[PDB]
Amino acid sequence: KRAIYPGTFDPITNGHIDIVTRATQMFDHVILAIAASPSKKPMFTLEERVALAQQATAHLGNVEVVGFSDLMANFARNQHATVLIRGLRAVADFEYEMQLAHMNRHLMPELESVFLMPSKEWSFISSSLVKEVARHQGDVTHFLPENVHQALMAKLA
Amino acid sequence: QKRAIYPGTFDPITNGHIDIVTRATQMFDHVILAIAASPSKKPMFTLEERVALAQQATAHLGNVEVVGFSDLMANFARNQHATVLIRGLRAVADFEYEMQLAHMNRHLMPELESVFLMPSKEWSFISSSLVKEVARHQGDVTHFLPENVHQALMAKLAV
Amino acid sequence: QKRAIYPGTFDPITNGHIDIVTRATQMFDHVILAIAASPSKKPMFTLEERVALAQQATAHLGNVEVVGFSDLMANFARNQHATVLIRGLRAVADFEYEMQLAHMNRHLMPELESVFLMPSKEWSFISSSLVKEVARHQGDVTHFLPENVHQALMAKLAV
Amino acid sequence: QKRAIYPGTFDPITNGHIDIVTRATQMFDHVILAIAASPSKKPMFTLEERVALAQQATAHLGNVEVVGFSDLMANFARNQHATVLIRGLRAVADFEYEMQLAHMNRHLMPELESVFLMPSKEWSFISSSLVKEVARHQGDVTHFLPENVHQALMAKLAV
Amino acid sequence: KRAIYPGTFDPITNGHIDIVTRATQMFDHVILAIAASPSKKPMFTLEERVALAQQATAHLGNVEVVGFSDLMANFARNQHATVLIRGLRAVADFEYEMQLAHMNRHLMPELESVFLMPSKEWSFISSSLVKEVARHQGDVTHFLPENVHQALMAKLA
Amino acid sequence: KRAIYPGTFDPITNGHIDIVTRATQMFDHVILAIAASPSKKPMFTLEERVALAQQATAHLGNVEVVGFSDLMANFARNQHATVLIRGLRAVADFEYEMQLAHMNRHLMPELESVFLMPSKEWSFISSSLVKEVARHQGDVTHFLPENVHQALMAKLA
Ligand SMILES: C=Cc1cncn1[C@@H]1c2ccccc2C(=O)OC1(C)C
Ligand SMILES: C=Cc1cncn1[C@@H]1c2ccccc2C(=O)OC1(C)C
Ligand SMILES: C=Cc1cncn1[C@@H]1c2ccccc2C(=O)OC1(C)C
Ligand SMILES: [K+]
Ligand SMILES: [K+]
Ligand SMILES: [K+]
Repeated sequence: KRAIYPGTFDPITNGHIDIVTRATQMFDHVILAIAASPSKKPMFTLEERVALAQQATAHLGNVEVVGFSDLMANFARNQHATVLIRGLRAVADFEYEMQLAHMNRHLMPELESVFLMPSKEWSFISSSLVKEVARHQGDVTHFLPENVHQALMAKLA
Repeated sequence: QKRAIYPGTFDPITNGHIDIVTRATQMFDHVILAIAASPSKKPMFTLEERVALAQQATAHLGNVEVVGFSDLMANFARNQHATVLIRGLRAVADFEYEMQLAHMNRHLMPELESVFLMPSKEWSFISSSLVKEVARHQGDVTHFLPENVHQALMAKLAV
Repeated sequence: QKRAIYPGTFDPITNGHIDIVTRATQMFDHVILAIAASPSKKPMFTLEERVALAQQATAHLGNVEVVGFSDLMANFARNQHATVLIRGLRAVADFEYEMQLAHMNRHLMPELESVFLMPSKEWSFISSSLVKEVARHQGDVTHFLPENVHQALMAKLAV
Repeated sequence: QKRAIYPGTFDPITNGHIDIVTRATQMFDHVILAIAASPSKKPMFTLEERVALAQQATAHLGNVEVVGFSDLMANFARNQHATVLIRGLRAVADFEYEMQLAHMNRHLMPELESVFLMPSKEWSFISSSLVKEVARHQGDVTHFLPENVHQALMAKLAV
Repeated sequence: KRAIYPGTFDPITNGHIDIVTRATQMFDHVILAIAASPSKKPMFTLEERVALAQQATAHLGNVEVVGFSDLMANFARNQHATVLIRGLRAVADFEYEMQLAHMNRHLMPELESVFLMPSKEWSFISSSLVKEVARHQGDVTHFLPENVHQALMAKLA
Repeated sequence: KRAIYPGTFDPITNGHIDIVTRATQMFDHVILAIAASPSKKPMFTLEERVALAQQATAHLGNVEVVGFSDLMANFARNQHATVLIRGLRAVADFEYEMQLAHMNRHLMPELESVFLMPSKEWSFISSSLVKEVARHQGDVTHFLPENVHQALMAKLA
């Protein structure tokens, strides 16, 4: 049983770590798939984001971090995944996640989207929010893996 | 080896509910469709009727076990050695209640993980409540129900 | 030639409801304000009282016909040769229920099209429920009701 | 000099409610925790029980006065010379009802300003309703309640 | 009775066709009005979008496709329309549609906004979503008129 | 008792005037704090926005208009404020305001976020909406202070 947790992870946060850890307690192999998402003008390069996530997830034995620029449905097929994992935060993410999952269902009917709910600790953060706080030299230590907080400060210097 | 519970009132089970258990059977080894007595909700069908309707409507699914329960849902999942809790996600108003509910279940049973599945567009606007409402007012609900459930619902409304 | 039905409980009719039918009379040739008995809701006013209050409060509108009905709303719209179904949109929680409702009505009567009108900012936060709640607790609701309806509501609460 | 009222059913008071009054005591000179009888809601605890539980659970707060009231909330705030109306904001479904409610209170008492405080993440998914539901079904609710309230809730459910 | 269905239509989708078809069963003349919307950086030019929509709607006798860069209220007056049609998809579109309709009511009180609900088939697609799927060479045949799908592939080649 | 009403105010609207006026009836001193927000590409410069807001609020004795580019929590501390005021319009603003307030609570626990509700009159406008209407030469007289409407037309000429 193979599941994919896709996202921009720009950068990966403790909310993302929360979700991927719950996915490893539930599925045999989880692929943390980092979308290139160049339309989003990500702060970190795909190679940067893959490196940050690999280091931030190394203590989790059954997580494989991979970058990709493909269509999600094609990449899920090529990875032999039948489960797509997405974290559910708020009502505005939810409605977009539904359009997404229905689109992914259209493109790959046997690829099933499942939504996990993060801990309350991370229920109000996002990559975007942490980055804006860090641009104003605010403390984001609590929201990020050490390697990621270390790298985020270096990139904003 | 992964044991998943899909709990609910199933008053009666609908094609949306069938959609959800069928997707859950494709992900987990054993799925327990747990029918809560929910005496608080004053159900149209008895718990045995709901179990019977749910059993025959899921009978073609090899790894579904239809079971009733009157315990607190977390207390039942613990006793069933279930680690996955299945919930179907319809609209945003379901979402907000599901979130409170899942945080409560996590407090009560941290090792029980709540999982949200998404129904087909076909069933994304029906509920047991609405279907019953339409049938109480002589509206056609055949499209939303298993055949065995449509006959029990028709038979129940004649009297 | 276009026949539109605006159904609801109207328990009692409010200035928000008047806002909606008045905008509907500017778009369609004949508007049927259909008062559902909604015995399920245990209404404060009787169906004849609601019809009477609604008739006089809409009497200045030439193409409004106030009618009661106890059928399923789609069954009534079919028999009235109505092809437009008017619903007033208040807030997002109305929206989610209106969407399920309209998909149900489309299943039951495809040729009946559901249309959503938007009330004035003035009435975008009132409902029959809230107005009644405030008046049961001796609050001023004069601003939200037609004069004839405010007197029936005052008279109904004295006893 | 600023007098603030925090009204509600408090059936029973929870740690979310304590969170809100405690933040309100840090902003306003005197906070009135107003316990509405809400006979409409068929409360689990009597009004005197709710006042007593709320008094001891807030007793460490110097500028909190726990008071019961059966008037319309605006009528009570007027008589208490309160100009700030405290409401706790949980999720989006609370928001939509709070907005209608606050516009109503502004109509009834323009000089009473509604203020929305945000609870801790800890209590952002609990309510009196859900806690009671879990405890009626033999679930652990110790984490969500003041100690004095957990004993009254345990004692109330034994019989 | 004259109604306007305005939008960016970048490009027009089967959801848009759904809504405009329902409007023609309800009103005598419907003007599918394509807003230039240069703030949105549309993928297709206004002339491209007007051509695509004209061809995609030709089988509907009482639809007139027009482009415009005016203020909506002025354009509705100049077209002798008293009805503004908008399709309602999700909760996040809804709140914006309300600010819009109230603004349009302020500018032209007799111009009434009416909201139609698309079929479940199109309740989870958008121009944006289809375009992103097509950028990754995903099948969007089901969501578009043939001429529009044909043109969307050519523009992404 | 010192409260801060922060925002982009690009430009300040009658909804903003509504909220700040309610804050002055409730707190002793209100600081209308204008965030530089260069990520938003504001139409008016920070100096322009501060000038517009000062003039638009001059009749309110206990409002001090200030611009800032700092972290909100640091600026609130430096102004000796313990109250952060935000206006609540719709469900989509609400969820973002929660992530914000929880972030600000993390950074400054004693800085309490409080939400005021504007009048129905301004419950459907935004700086963004007014600006788009003014770009199409639409009447925005009703939504803005005179000095701000006067300046908005000049900037769009
Ligand atoms: C980012 C996560 C994701 C999950 N599902 C799809 N996505 C993306 C997406 C968005 C919208 C349309 C298509 C796609 C797509 O096919 O791939 C993407 C990975 C780029
Ligand atoms: C795109 C559809 C639409 C429907 N109603 C208005 N719009 C647009 C708009 C958005 C926001 C403010 C003003 C306007 C406006 O006046 O015209 C636009 C056509 C550009
Ligand atoms: C604009 C109002 C505001 C209120 N609270 C914070 N903000 C902004 C913000 C957004 C997101 C992350 C950090 C911040 C921040 O620290 O300062 C900003 C002023 C730039
Ligand atoms: K998340
Ligand atoms: K649409
Ligand atoms: K505002």
